[PDB]
Amino acid sequence: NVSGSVKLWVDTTQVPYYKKIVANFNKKYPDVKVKVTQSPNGSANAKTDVGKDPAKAADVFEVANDQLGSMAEAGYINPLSPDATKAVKNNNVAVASEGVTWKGKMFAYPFAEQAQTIYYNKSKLTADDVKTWDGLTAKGVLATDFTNAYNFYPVFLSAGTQLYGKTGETVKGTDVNSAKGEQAMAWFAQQKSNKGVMQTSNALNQLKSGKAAAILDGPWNSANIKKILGKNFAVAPYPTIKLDGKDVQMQAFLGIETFAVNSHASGSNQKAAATLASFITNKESQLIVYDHSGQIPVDKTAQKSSKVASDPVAGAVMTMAKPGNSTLMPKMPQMATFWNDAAPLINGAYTGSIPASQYSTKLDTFVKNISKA
Repeated sequence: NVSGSVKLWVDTTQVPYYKKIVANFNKKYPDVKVKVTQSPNGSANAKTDVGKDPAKAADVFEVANDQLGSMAEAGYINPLSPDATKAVKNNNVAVASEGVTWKGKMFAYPFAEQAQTIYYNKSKLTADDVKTWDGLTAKGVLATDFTNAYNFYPVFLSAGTQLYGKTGETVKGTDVNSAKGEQAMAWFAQQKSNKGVMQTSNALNQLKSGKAAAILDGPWNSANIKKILGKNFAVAPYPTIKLDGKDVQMQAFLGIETFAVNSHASGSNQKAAATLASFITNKESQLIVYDHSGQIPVDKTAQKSSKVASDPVAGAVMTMAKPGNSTLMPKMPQMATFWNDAAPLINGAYTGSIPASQYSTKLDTFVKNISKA
């Protein structure tokens, strides 16, 4: 029987109901003593939080899929056993299992998925309005931010190019320095004169003021947007956009929320740690997490619950999560330079400081920058 003393880092709004999840856990594993604490700087800084001093970090910690490569290559996490891989794969959607996989091996236990969508004031735009970018912008104003590469780099993916290859693990596999790359660049550029697109550093403000009919955002802000828009609150997946003369799904990044085991934590509690991670991301837990936080489960049989299949937000996110509609954010370390260089590239296209004659040159430099050995 599994026993031990384990420390669990979860985020904010979540430590209370994980104790409820732990309360369910400690039924079959009563001898495993859990201390549910807040991760110091959130799950978004997990690699850093665990990194600062691995020995004193929690045994199980919340972390996003875009950090698993860094943390694995730093030696903070051991790969999952074949058996543990079999279970994760058995129970969750494919893109979640692919999400936790780095160099062919799993490094975490997934439980939720996220992806940005459209939120719109439906007294200003109809459901049919928001199916195409151009149709939408012709009727209502969409407030967004072109200095945000999290917002707009996936347009390159919509154009048919790839980020570090199809798997996202190919160092010089980014192929955006081509004619399809320039297409997306020309798309950014046309948005400037689009009288239905407002550049703003706070899109929520323009939705709050009513100067915008729609915004792009992920499910972490849905409740926040509901209170703002009230009766006129509506949500839908990204629209199609026009590239290469044809209409294609506008993509967003896909994120998988997970729990990983600290390989630098106390040895005798490592078996208990795996047990806690495995459990707190199971089918029942995911709906408890959903009940409280609204987060969208990756469990196949949990996504089918009427509670999840009534949620407009869950619907749009799960639709975005389908292949072709989103791409998992790469784990490559070179993403650090990407985040520095993607926004200047995208916004230079939009504002026009990068001219059309220099798209092919500036895309060459970008690929060169982010593909360094």
